[PDB]
Amino acid sequence: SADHSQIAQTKDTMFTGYLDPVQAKDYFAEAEKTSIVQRVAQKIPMGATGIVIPHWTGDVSAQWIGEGDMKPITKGNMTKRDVHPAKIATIFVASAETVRANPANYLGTMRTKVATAIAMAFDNAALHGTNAPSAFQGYLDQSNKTQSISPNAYQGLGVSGLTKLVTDGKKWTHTLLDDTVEPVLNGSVDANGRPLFVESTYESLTTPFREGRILGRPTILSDHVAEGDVVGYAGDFSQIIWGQVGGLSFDVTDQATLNLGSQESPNFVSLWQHNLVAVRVEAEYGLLINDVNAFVKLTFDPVLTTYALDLDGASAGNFTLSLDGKTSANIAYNASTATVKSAIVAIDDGVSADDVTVTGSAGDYTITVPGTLTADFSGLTDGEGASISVVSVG
Amino acid sequence: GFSADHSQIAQTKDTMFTGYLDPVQAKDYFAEAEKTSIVQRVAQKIPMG
Amino acid sequence: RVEPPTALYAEVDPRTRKVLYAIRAIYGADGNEIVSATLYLPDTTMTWLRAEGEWEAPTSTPHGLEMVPVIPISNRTRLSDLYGTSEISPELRSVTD
Repeated sequence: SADHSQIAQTKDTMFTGYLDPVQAKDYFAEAEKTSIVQRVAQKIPMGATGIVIPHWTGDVSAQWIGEGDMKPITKGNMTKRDVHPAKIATIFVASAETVRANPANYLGTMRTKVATAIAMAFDNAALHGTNAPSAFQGYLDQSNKTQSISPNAYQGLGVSGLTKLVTDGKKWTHTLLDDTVEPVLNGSVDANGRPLFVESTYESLTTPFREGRILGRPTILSDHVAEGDVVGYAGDFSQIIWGQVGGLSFDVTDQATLNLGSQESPNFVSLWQHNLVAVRVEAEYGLLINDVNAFVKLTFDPVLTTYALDLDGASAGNFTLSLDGKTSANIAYNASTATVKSAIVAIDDGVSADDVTVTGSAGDYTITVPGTLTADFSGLTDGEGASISVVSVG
Repeated sequence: GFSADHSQIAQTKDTMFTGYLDPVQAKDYFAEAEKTSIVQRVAQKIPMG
Repeated sequence: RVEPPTALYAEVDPRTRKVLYAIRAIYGADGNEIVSATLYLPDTTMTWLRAEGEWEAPTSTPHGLEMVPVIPISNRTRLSDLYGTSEISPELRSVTD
């Protein structure tokens, strides 16, 4: 076996003084991060086959008729979607001497730390796209609505933000806030400079940070929701389902063999022939957000939103844009980046060429705009995968 | 008959019902009987280590 | 009748300590070919002969018990000793050699 190994453990420098009577506990330990998605979203019964969600779709209809005017005919309709659980895993490995000594209960510590990491890997694949498996459907950062909260959280959430949900016919049922949000609640004041969300002597925490309600909706806190521009979310959290195929599972051995390199660059080692002991960890999860449009991203200051737009190689017909619900002119299937830019800046709401930016090529565009942009491809005549979505970058 | 999606009529062939109207699985009525060695029938077995 | 573990073997349910099922295997006088075998299940017991190189059709008898008619005597050093350790202990083996 090696020593001071970059992957294994061999009475490594970590364990200097492990036996000493002067070693106390970590008085500065930080509490474990739970998932929050597994706490806000509806848990669904799930299995290795995946599951089918049926939904109705048919516009069933009736007509007013005069006496003896013979009646109309109608037909219902319905559709199928399905969800398959993805799988998440890791291995950790140590010398049998390390397993015998169990210094600082490293084995027990390691089991609980990898359990948090697997929960956070699920959570960060649902709130954001980060390393997400192919089998998950949607993540909340896709949502194409944003709201600045910072100058006054009440005007931010209950008025300006809530408008963006109800205009699309979406409900508001919860809000989810990062710890970093708190100063904006404390700083939300009336014109006399008295804070809104706390009682008159200012003894206690502001009510949303007691997990109290805002405007009838419950508030959920977290240590770890914020990434990039985004400090939290609001929306219809009834639209999310998730599920799990059996418990977080540990299996252990010293008999087996591990590749310490890639499958194409193998570097095999026997666990047995070096007397290493290894732990396998697995869990298996499904997720579906039924409507990505049913949320609002929360940000401190206002921000631009970036969209990727692809026309599926369609060589005929004209699409059109709509921004905050106001329509552009119609636009050709091969329009230049400058032609798309001028067609956006022409929208009557007061957009301007210092805010709007467009880059890419014919049928393949990136757009930056201060609003909820949408597109209609029904006027194209040579393709059907034509689509628009929000994109986020480092 | 009518198209497999007809607008006036709901039919068992319609794509709409494809999740429900599956054929039921059954025993293999044609399953072949397993072979056996003929040598182990005719030859006297001798006890061996 | 008592039988040794060199001629009868029995599976145990580790949930309940109940014997699941058991097999008796009669080696012939040569000590290398099984000339008859008997299977004890919970509901019934049944036996194959193995003259002429392959199993004859099994004879069978029910017994109506809730459980298989095999009981393990075991040596038991500890409560942890779930199958029973040999009395020729590893320290006594070492001083014999």
